[PDB]
Amino acid sequence: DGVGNASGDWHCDSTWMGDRVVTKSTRTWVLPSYNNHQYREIKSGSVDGSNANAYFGYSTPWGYFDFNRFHSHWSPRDWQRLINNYWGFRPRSLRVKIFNIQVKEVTVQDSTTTIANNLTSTVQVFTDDDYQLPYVVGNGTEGCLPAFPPQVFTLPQYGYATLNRDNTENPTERSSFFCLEYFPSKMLRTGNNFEFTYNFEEVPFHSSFAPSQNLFKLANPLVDQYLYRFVSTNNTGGVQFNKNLAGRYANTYKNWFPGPMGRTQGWNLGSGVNRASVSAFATTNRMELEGASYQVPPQPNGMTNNLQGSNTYALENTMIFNSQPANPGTTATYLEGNMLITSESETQPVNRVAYNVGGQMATNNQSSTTAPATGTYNLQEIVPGSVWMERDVYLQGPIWAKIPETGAHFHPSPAMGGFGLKHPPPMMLIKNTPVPGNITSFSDVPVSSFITQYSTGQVTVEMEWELKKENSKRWNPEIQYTNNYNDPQFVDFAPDSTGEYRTTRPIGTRYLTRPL
Amino acid sequence: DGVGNASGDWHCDSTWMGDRVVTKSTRTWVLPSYNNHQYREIKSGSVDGSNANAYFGYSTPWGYFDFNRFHSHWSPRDWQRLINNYWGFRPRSLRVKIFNIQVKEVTVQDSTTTIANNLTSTVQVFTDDDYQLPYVVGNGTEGCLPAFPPQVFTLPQYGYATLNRDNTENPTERSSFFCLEYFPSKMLRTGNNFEFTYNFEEVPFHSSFAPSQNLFKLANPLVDQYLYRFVSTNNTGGVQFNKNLAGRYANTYKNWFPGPMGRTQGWNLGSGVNRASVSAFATTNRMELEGASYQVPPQPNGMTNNLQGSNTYALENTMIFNSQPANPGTTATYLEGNMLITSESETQPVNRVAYNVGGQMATNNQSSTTAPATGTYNLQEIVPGSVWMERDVYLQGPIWAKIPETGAHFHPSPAMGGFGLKHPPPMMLIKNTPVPGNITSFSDVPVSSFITQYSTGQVTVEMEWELKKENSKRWNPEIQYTNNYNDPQFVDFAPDSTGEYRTTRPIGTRYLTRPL
Amino acid sequence: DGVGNASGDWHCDSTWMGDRVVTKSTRTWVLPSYNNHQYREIKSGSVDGSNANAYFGYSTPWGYFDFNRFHSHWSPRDWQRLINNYWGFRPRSLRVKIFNIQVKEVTVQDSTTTIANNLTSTVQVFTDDDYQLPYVVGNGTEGCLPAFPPQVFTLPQYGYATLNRDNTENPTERSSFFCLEYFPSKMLRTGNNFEFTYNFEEVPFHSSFAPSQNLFKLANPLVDQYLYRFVSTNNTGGVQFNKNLAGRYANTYKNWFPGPMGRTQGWNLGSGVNRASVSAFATTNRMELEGASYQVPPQPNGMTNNLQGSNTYALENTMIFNSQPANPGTTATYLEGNMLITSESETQPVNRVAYNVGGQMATNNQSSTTAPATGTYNLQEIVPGSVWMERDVYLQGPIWAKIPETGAHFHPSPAMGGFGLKHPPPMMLIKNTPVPGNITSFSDVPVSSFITQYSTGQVTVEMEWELKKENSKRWNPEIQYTNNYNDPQFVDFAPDSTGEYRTTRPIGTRYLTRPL
Repeated sequence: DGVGNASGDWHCDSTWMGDRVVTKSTRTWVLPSYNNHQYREIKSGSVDGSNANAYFGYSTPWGYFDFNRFHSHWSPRDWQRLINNYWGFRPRSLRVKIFNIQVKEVTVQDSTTTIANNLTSTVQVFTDDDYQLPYVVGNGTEGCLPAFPPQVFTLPQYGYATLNRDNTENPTERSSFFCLEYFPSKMLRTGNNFEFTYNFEEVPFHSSFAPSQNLFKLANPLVDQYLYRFVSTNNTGGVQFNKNLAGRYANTYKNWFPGPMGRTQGWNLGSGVNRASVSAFATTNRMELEGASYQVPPQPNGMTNNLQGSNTYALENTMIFNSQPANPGTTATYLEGNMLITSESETQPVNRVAYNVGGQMATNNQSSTTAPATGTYNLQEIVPGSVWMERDVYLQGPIWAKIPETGAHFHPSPAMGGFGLKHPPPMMLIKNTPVPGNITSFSDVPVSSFITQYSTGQVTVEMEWELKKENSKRWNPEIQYTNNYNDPQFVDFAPDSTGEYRTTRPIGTRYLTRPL
Repeated sequence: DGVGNASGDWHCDSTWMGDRVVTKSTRTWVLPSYNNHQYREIKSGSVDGSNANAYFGYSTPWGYFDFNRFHSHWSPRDWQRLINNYWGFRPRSLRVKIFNIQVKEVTVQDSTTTIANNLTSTVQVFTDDDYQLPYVVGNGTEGCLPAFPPQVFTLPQYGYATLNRDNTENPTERSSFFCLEYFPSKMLRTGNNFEFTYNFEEVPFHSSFAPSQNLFKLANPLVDQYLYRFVSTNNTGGVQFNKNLAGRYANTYKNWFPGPMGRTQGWNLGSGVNRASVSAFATTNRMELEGASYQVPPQPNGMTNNLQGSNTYALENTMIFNSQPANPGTTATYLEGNMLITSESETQPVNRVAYNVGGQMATNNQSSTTAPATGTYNLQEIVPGSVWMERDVYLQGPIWAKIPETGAHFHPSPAMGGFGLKHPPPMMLIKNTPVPGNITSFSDVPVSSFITQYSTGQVTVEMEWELKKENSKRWNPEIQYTNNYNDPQFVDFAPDSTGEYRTTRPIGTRYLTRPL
Repeated sequence: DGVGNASGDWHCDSTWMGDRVVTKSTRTWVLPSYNNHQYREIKSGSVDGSNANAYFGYSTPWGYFDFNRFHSHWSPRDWQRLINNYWGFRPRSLRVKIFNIQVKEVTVQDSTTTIANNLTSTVQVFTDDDYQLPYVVGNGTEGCLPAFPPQVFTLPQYGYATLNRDNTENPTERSSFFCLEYFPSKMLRTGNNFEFTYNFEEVPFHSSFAPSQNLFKLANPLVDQYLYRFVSTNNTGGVQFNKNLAGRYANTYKNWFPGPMGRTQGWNLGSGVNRASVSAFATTNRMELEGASYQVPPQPNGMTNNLQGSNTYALENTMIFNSQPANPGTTATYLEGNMLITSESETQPVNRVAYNVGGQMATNNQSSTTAPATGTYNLQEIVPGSVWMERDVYLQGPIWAKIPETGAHFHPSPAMGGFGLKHPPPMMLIKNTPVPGNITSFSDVPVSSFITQYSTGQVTVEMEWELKKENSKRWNPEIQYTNNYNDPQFVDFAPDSTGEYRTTRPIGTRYLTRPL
């Protein structure tokens, strides 16, 4: 109500209630006045050698809230209690509240910055709940609610890239400009707040279980099939058959088949024997899209890398994360030790690997002059009767994504991971309202001389999750995530001497097992 | 409600109501923004020569309220009316209120500190009422509500020490990190307040009476016992007996026995004849605990020191206090005159002393070649039928303590003194919410450049105490605490020329007597 | 009702319902007619060199049901879901049913055993629910419901050892004989069953959490104590003091102390450097009890062995199990690899170790001719203010035990582990009723010529357990039990090529952590 009255409390709890959990999470944000309160037309040409990077777009003076990562809601213990006890989870509800807003005036006079504040400047927030803006949230960008609650993060500047012309920087006649002050906002002073609720649509549970049984080994090895296989041909042209025996799985008949595949290059981590002095951009997996050719990591769902205890990964197919956040616009060459290299190892009984071929088809029609030839294929798409296992979600990883507004789509699982929503959580845009300076005379040109200012405040996000409870009759103990460290020099998922929150390793979700 | 309206009054009264007393106490506090609003990993090795001092832990940017001393609630007169009229007291209720919060911005520009204030910055308070944090309150640390009401105290920085590995500074896999912004707080501006109530659980009354009768002298010295004692043996092997006479207490049969004991070293105060040039750390009483060996002062309840008018104390077994508060991290070598050396002299009819042996057992089996031998023991633990007298509480001393969350414990009286609570009064954590500076561009690294600020305000604590009234038929006058000073140069428990509140001597609670 | 009608179904399910779980478990048993249907007076002298082993007792023709092990109710997966999610469990109810009884006549004629059956022979069962018999169940003996449900176990023969005279085999006048046919039984034919219910009394939860914080390190390492310690003495006799600093835990004042202790010998497992050619029976920990001296493994609660990653254990203080069951009356010398050696490693922040001393007391009274001496003690019993951590329960370990019917006891936690019940689950005695042979004439001597026969059947036991749910705000992932094997040659807690259920390692219950 007033300036000397808090407009919201710090809620950062987490209440497990049966097959239901709410995870409140309050963080503190800073909004710099981006672009000095005006729109800019940003563009670029063929940088990094490729004309893929040429874009046309607009950068706004708006910041936005991007809590589309799992660590923004889950502590590493509450994540551990999730991934070791439940076979699924999905979001149900969402409740965001921006509160305790305070706006500061920085005045640089005589080499002395003076950060005062006014009780009069406003901050306008709106929520794009009709999806009329480019939804830039679910695309794996920075600027999120941090993993650690007393970290104060800055809000990322809202920009978007529209259509360009002929892979150049120049616009096209179909490229549109969206003014964000053409949306009804809510101008908030230092005693006002912004509540907002959201109910998720029915999405499937994230299948957070490892396969406890191979896909091609679903028959029992005791009784043998009543189906015969072609084995050979005699000295004449006549065919011969044998019974499909019990333990032999390389030749039984199968009901179900693995998912999609596209063969990627396999690179050795760890000890490693790799090719030396490699500039691997011209040999990676491209996917041309009306013009230029784009790298597409990670490749679509239905594959895996890192079989089991193998140092070979498919680095084109994995979700490499960093241990700490980095400076925006860095060119440092990181190594295997610095980065959190994701392994989808557990999904190998269902998914084919990415650094090998899937199988082989026929090449020629046989005759008594022509022996039958085969040939390995590097990519196989959807076949009727396929079954795959989607990409695992991680603590340091995205929660949802938006399906594009095209007419058609197939099986909307995001390739990076998470949930494919049709109407995702709306993008909370926020900016500082501009305050003019010392205008003494009238001029028809708009004001360019504003009071420089930022604004800070807190925000809370209350998620709600529906759990799929574990119902297994497995006898022996399962593998579960544990805090195993051979006398470390530091506690992990906890600060250090400086105060830097330190995450050493990624945390998956497939730890419990389940028979096919 | 608003900034120009006080959100709480100064209550510092004390209302004696029958067998019930409420002691309100308002103080004024200052909260420095510790660690510049971020967590730190603190650690240390084997300092002071001993690997006992090696710890691993975290220091928070939170301050806390620690009113766990008796002088924070009791004036020296209201304490005197307590200790001279009542045989017991225990806490019943508790009511804490933080009010009149105001937060100041210090700006050091051109060698000129300018302490302004904003009406917009918040302060978040929560109360750990589920005991999910390390309860660092009841362990005899500084930073309390002062003994004197117009003293303005600063809030102590909340830190805790978790498990370390192999007596080094390095962490272990079982050492946990608690983020305190993961608790639901209450962000308070300059017009808001924080009320909180608490009801104590049923604890025993503090037995605030001296024994008016010895424990081994509970028979009357007029009639003699109907029980005989072994006295000697004749020139043959035959045993002989005598009757237990009336006045003789060194050989009657006893029903009850003293409490626990561990023999400590006895050091002479006053005039004194002590060992010279002593480095007494290698000769003190250690108690090894999974690794290193810790000094444990004071040793557990059931002993005493300073018999009666003896300059010999057990300095390992007493509660030495200071006359005035000291600078944090001092290495001054204080003397007997500066310090308030506690004497548990009055509990000598029940408790054995600490600088002597308790008794003697048998050493050998006797025969007609072997005379019976004895041997003095230096420590005797709980025996069925024991009775002891717990440590006295003092005006300058702790009120409660928390029992640890292990499965088992025996007789939870804190060795330092006071009340052993299972669910103690919850620890009121409080910090300044961080205000960012002049962030002009987006970066994914968290904000490290905050506006430096502190916040002050008042706090009141209303205790409630249940009294055990004195019901004695003693004829002669009892000893009571009195203001006896042979024409002092200053009034005691009152300020001086500078304005320093001066306490010269400790004040016990056992002044009235009571027969066993 | 009839012989061609099953009198009970196979229930071996396990239903997790909130903070409550029922574990049904059906096994199949065989009852040999022990002693050929008559009582025997069994006795022994000082075998194995020690007169401790001399006993006097009686062996009955009764078998009994002994489901007092945790694997008899918990599959290794249902045990894993318990020990990784809950901070406690205790039994609430019990329901035993003996059903599908069938009794077989073996007839050895002309070197040809012919196992027929009659529909007429009975089997009598009763339940000792007034505790009038010696309760031989809770003492860690064989003959239990197996860990694996399709294992068919035989019922152990009920015997007991009464008082003997002067450590010989001869009886005493106070040694009593209990006839078990003097109890009202229930004679069951092949169409009858025996239902029985039992409600447990309120026992404490098993504290199934590791300490996440040391006992002597409960102060925070940031603020320092308001209590001073004796440090040394100057060149004169005068004492000197220092403040207890913050990080230093070897010299702060403590509120709580570890539990009981008796120093045992420490033997190195693993790589190991041990004494060679050892006959360690004359150097172990004995406890003399009215006559002879008994080994007492494991020593009472409040200690530990195996600090952390140390090959040294206290083999006198641990619960060594076997991988497979063994033949009754074996003398094989097993090794470290064959046996399941229990480690109580996680209870080291609270419990002192068993292969070291606990601390040191004072030895002499100091003076200026006598320096202060100390001395390490090997055993310390209950001290007021103690806190310990009881022995962990295991999957291959006992559930309950009976407190003896003496007048007094202290803290009835069984030293082997589990629950100390005053009225334990009653001992289900069962025997074959005797069937006489071909008696053709009258004689006053009783019949010694019976039809040799055994009887088999199924039994189910339905336990009910109350769970103490995990409520922690820990951030980082906890250590949990997992199925970790570096490509084993066999699945563990599962059969092998022969069909032998193979357990390789013991499973504890303290996996989650909890602050003190």
